[PDB]
Amino acid sequence: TTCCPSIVARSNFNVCRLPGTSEAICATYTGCIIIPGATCPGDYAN
Repeated sequence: TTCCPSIVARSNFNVCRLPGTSEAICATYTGCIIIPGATCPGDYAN
């Protein structure tokens, strides 16, 4: 599951994913994170 720190970061993550880029590369590029669970924390609410 991906969790993003702001709405900007989420929007940038979604563009990064359009060509098929790995989630892990899009995470370091945007500041979003990948967790094994389904419950994003409050500081990664977007």
